Amino acid sequence: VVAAAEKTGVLYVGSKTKEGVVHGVATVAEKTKEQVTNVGGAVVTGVTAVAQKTVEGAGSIAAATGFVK
Amino acid sequence: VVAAAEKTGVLYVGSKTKEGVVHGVATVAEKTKEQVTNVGGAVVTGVTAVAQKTVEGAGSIAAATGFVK
Amino acid sequence: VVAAAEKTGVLYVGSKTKEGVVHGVATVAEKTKEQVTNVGGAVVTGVTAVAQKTVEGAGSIAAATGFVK
Amino acid sequence: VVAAAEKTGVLYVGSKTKEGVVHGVATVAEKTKEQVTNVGGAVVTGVTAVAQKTVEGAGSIAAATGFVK
Amino acid sequence: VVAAAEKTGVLYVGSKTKEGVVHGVATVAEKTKEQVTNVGGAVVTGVTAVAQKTVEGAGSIAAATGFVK
Amino acid sequence: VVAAAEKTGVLYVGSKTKEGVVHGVATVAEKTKEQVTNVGGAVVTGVTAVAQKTVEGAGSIAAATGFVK
Amino acid sequence: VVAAAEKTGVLYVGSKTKEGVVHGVATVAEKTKEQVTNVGGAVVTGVTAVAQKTVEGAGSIAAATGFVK
Amino acid sequence: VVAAAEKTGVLYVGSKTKEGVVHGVATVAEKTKEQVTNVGGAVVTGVTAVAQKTVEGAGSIAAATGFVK
Amino acid sequence: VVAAAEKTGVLYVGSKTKEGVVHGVATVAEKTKEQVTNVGGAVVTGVTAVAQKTVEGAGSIAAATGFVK
Amino acid sequence: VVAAAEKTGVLYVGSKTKEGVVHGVATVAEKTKEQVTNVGGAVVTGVTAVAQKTVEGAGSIAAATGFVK
Amino acid sequence: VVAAAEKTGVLYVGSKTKEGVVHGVATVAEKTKEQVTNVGGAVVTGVTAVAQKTVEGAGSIAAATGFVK
Amino acid sequence: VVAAAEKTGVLYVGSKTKEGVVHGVATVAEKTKEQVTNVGGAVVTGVTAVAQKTVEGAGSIAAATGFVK
Ligand SMILES: Cc1ccc(OCC(=O)Nc2cc(-c3ccc(F)cc3)no2)cc1C
Ligand SMILES: Cc1ccc(OCC(=O)Nc2cc(-c3ccc(F)cc3)no2)cc1C
Ligand SMILES: Cc1ccc(OCC(=O)Nc2cc(-c3ccc(F)cc3)no2)cc1C
Ligand SMILES: Cc1ccc(OCC(=O)Nc2cc(-c3ccc(F)cc3)no2)cc1C
Ligand SMILES: Cc1ccc(OCC(=O)Nc2cc(-c3ccc(F)cc3)no2)cc1C
Ligand SMILES: Cc1ccc(OCC(=O)Nc2cc(-c3ccc(F)cc3)no2)cc1C
Ligand SMILES: Cc1ccc(OCC(=O)Nc2cc(-c3ccc(F)cc3)no2)cc1C
Ligand SMILES: Cc1ccc(OCC(=O)Nc2cc(-c3ccc(F)cc3)no2)cc1C
Ligand SMILES: Cc1ccc(OCC(=O)Nc2cc(-c3ccc(F)cc3)no2)cc1C
Ligand SMILES: Cc1ccc(OCC(=O)Nc2cc(-c3ccc(F)cc3)no2)cc1C
Ligand SMILES: Cc1ccc(OCC(=O)Nc2cc(-c3ccc(F)cc3)no2)cc1C
Ligand SMILES: Cc1ccc(OCC(=O)Nc2cc(-c3ccc(F)cc3)no2)cc1C
Repeated sequence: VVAAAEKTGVLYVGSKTKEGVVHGVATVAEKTKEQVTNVGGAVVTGVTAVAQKTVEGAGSIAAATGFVK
Repeated sequence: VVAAAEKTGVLYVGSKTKEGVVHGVATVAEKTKEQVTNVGGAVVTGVTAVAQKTVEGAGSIAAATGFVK
Repeated sequence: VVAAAEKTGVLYVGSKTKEGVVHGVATVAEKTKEQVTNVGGAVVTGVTAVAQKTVEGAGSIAAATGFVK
Repeated sequence: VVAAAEKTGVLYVGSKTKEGVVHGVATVAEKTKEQVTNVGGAVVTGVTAVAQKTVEGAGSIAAATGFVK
Repeated sequence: VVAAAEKTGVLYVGSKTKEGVVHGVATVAEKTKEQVTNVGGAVVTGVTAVAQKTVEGAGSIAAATGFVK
Repeated sequence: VVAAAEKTGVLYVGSKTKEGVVHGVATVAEKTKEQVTNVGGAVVTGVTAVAQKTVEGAGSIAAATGFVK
Repeated sequence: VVAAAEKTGVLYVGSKTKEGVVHGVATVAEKTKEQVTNVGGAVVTGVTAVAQKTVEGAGSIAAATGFVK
Repeated sequence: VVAAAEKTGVLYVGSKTKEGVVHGVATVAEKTKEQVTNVGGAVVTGVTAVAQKTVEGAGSIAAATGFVK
Repeated sequence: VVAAAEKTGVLYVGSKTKEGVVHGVATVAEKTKEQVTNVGGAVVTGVTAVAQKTVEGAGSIAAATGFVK
Repeated sequence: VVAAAEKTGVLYVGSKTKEGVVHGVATVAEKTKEQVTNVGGAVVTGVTAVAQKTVEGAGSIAAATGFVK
Repeated sequence: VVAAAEKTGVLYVGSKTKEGVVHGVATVAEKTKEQVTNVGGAVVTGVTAVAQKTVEGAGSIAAATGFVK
Repeated sequence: VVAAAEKTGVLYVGSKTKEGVVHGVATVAEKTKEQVTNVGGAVVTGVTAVAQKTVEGAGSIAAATGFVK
């Protein structure tokens, strides 16, 4: 991601890059009711506006896994 | 992703790139009712506006897995 | 991510980069009711506006895992 | 991430970079009711506006894990 | 992250970098009610506007872990 | 993170860097009620505007761990 | 609009009424361009989510009238 | 709008009424461009989430009127 | 708007009323550009989340009127 | 707006009333640009979260009027 | 607005009333640019979170009027 | 606005009233730029969190008026 310019008037040079970006989010909630009952497991809920960038690794978002033996 | 320009008037050079981007989201909820009952498992719910970029890895979003033996 | 310019008028050179960024978020909640009952497990909820960048590692967001033996 | 310029008029050279950044967040809550009952487990809730950058390590945000034997 | 300039008019050279930064956050709460009952476990809640940068280590934010044997 | 300049008019050279910074936070609370009852465990709550940078070590923010045997 | 109940089990009596109410509206706009040129007249535009109740009077919403002589 | 109850079990009596109410509105705008040129007239624009109740009077919302002679 | 109750178990009596109320509004704007040029007239713009109740009078919201002679 | 109760168990009597009330509003703005040029007129803009109750009078919100002769 | 109660158990009697009230408002602004040029007129802008109650009088909020002769 | 109670257990009698009240406001601003140029007129800007109650009089908030002859 480089940007070079030479001159020998308006000159514009740009190089933009986005990875894993969340923006411009508007949320309205009213009288939302939730009830979770877990017995020896895994429950994931209520995930909003989450951004993640992972390099040379495993990336999990809102991941629920049962018991491992 | 490069951008070069030479001059010897308006000159514009650009190079944009997006990967895993969420934007411009509007959500309205009213009187939403939920009920989760889990016994030794995995439950995933309520995932909204999630962006992820993964390199050299396994990326999981809202992934639920049972017990592993 | 470099930016070079030479001159021998307005000259602009830029190089922007974003990874794992959340912005421009507006949230309104009213009378939200929640109830969590966990017995020997894992529960994750209420995750909002979370950004993470991980290099040479495993990145987990809102990840719930059962008991490991 | 470098920035070089030579001159021999307005000249601008820039090189910006963001990783794991949260900004521009407005949150309003009214009469929110919560109730958590945990017996030998792990519960995570109420995570908002969290940014993290990890190098050569495992980064977890709002991660709940059951008992490990 | 370097910045060099040579001259032989306005000349600007900059090199900015951000990692794990939270800013521009406004939060309003009214009559929020919470109740936590824990018996031999781990509960995490009420995390807001948290930034962390970790090098050569494992970084955990709002992480709850059960008993380890 | 260096910054060099040579001259032989306004010349500006800068090199800024931020890691783990929280700023521009405004919080208003009214009649918030909390109640925590813990019996041999760990409870973490009410964490706001926390920044940490760790080098060659494990950094935990708002981390609750059960009893270790 | 009355509600009466007598008792000598769950008993519910209600009487709800709505007049001129707008709710549950989500709007997303992107790159909208407008241009208005008025010379001695009246122009009305961009009216959204407007509610009005008028008693013993004339109610006008987004009403444009030319010059009156 | 009255509510009466007599007792000699759960008993509920209610009487709700709404007039001119706007709620549950989420709006997202991006790069909206506007341009207004008025010469001796009236221009109205950008009206959103407006509620009004008028008794014994004339109620106007986003009303533009030309010159009156 | 009255509420009476007599007793000789849970008894609830209520009487609620709303007039001209705006609530639960979330707005996100990004790079909005505006330009107004007025010469001897009236321009109204950028009206959001406005509530008004008027008794025995004329109520105007975002009303633009030309010159009156 | 009265509330009476007699007793000879939980008894609740209430009488609530709202007129011209704005609440639960979250607004986020980024890089908004405005430009107003007025020559002998009236310009109104940038009105947000305004509530007014008027009795025996004329109530105007964000009202622009030209010159009166 | 009265409240009476007689007794001869929990008894609750209340009578609440609101007129012209603004609350629960969170606003975030970033890099907003404005420019006003007025020549013998009236300009009003930047009005936020304003409440007014007027009895036996004319109440104006963010009202701009041209020259009166 | 009266409150009476007689007794011959918890008894509660209340009578609350609000007029022109602003509360629970959180505002964050960053790099806001303004520029006002006025020549024989009136400019009003930057009004926030203003409450006023007027009896037997005309109440104006953020009102700009041109020259009066
Ligand atoms: C998340 C994100 C991604 C990409 C972004 O990039 C948008 C952008 O660069 N917009 C632009 C350019 C100009 C302009 C004005 C005058 C000129 F002479 C030349 C250019 N004005 O706005 C931004 C964000 C915030
Ligand atoms: C996420 C994302 C992706 C791509 C984006 O790119 C849009 C863009 O660049 N739009 C533009 C260009 C001009 C312009 C017009 C005439 C000129 F002379 C100079 C500039 N105005 O707006 C943005 C985002 C935010
Ligand atoms: C998160 C993020 C990503 C990208 C961003 O980049 C946007 C940007 O650079 N916008 C711009 C350029 C000009 C301009 C116009 C004419 C000139 F002559 C000189 C400069 N005005 O605004 C910002 C953010 C905050
Ligand atoms: C988090 C974050 C990311 C990126 C950011 O970058 C935005 C930026 O640099 N905006 C800009 C440029 C100019 C300008 C004016 C006159 C000139 F001649 C040349 C440039 N004005 O605003 C900021 C933040 C806060
Ligand atoms: C967190 C963060 C990240 C990046 C930031 O960078 C923004 C910035 O540099 N903005 C700018 C440039 C000028 C300017 C215009 C014309 C000139 F001739 C000289 C300077 N004015 O504002 C800031 C923060 C606070
Ligand atoms: C704008 C508007 C109009 C009408 C509305 O009225 C809906 C409503 O009253 N829903 C309801 C009743 C019950 C219930 C639960 C248990 C019981 F024993 C008896 C009743 N639960 O939700 C609301 C709005 C917000
Ligand atoms: C997600 C995404 C993908 C692609 C996008 O690209 C759209 C775009 O670039 N639109 C444009 C160009 C111009 C223009 C004006 C004057 C000129 F002289 C030359 C060009 N105006 O708007 C944006 C997004 C946000
Ligand atoms: C604007 C507006 C209009 C009408 C509204 O009325 C809704 C309402 O009253 N809902 C309700 C009733 C019960 C309940 C259930 C069982 C019981 F035993 C006792 C009470 N739970 O929620 C609200 C608004 C905010
Ligand atoms: C703007 C506005 C309008 C109307 C509103 O009215 C809603 C309301 O009253 N909800 C309710 C009732 C009960 C309940 C619980 C236990 C019981 F035994 C009996 C009743 N819980 O919530 C509120 C607002 C904020
Ligand atoms: C603006 C506004 C309007 C109306 C409002 O009224 C809401 C309300 O009264 N809610 C409620 C009742 C109970 C309750 C439940 C069981 C009991 F036994 C006793 C009381 N809990 O919450 C509030 C506002 C802030
Ligand atoms: C602006 C505004 C308007 C109205 C408001 O009124 C709300 C209210 O009164 N809420 C309530 C009642 C009880 C309760 C608890 C135990 C009991 F036995 C009986 C009642 N707890 O909270 C407040 C504001 C701040
Ligand atoms: C601005 C404003 C308006 C109205 C307000 O009124 C709220 C209120 O009165 N709340 C309440 C009642 C009880 C309670 C519960 C059980 C008991 F036995 C005795 C008292 N706890 O909180 C406040 C403000 C600050």
